Amino acid sequence: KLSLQDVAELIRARACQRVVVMVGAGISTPSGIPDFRSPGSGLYSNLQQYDLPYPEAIFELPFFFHNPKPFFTLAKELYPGNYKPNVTHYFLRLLHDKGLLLRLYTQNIDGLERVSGIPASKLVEAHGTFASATCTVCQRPFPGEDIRADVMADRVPRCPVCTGVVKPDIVFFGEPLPQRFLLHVVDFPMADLLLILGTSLEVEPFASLTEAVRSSVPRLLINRDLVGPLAWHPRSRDVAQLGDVVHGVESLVELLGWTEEMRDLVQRETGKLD
Amino acid sequence: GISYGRKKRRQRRR
Ligand SMILES: [Zn+2]
Repeated sequence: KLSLQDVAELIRARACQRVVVMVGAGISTPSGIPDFRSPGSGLYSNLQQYDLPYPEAIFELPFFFHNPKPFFTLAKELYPGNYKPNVTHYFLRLLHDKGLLLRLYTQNIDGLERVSGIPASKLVEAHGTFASATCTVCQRPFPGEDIRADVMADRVPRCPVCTGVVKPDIVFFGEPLPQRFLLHVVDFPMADLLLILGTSLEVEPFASLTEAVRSSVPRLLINRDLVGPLAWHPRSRDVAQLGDVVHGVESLVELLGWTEEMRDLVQRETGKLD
Repeated sequence: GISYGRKKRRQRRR
């Protein structure tokens, strides 16, 4: 049974230098990104006007073609420029700068991993991105910038060719993940450490990646609960730092001795985004 | 990939 400091010592001695990371929405809540399932935020109020039978309908294709306005309300909120990366993103940024990051697999669509400075080659946006869009009728591709004006003006973007609805390349339920997700067949056999930050692992096939690392590879989970196949199929080197994600990260950063270097990185990265 | 398919919701909780 390993501890949090044991995983930290392995990283300090470069015993684990091919880390794959799996992150979910829990790492972006500190940035102020609201959970549209609970009242309070202006996003929730702007989504109340639409008769959503359940919050997950916003990522379902049948409801999207019934009424795409709820989705583009979320798209307008999550389009780049509204939110900044938080300390958890920059810890992963520092991990890449020190040459320890093999790949970052994210379920999030806020694009904050790219904003933090992690190159696209190191990133697998497994649930899509707002950086590109596709016409639902004629499959014509579009840069995300070409529909930004319509999205910001609360207009459902239409295809200039066939007038079909142009949908951002966000992976809806029932759709296969982007082709870049197939990098897991190469990355996960190669990983020597698996970090799982801020996710409940309720969505497949992303959740089952935790069991794709080899048997001797430790799996560090920083989350408020023990979730997913880490609870029914735990392994001998599984480490679970239960609690607040940010507190778990800044605890690991302190055990690594990166606290001062991390803060200097954040202030220079945050200020440049102004 | 060994039968990796659509984006789908899981179970076994709550
Ligand atoms: Zn079209």
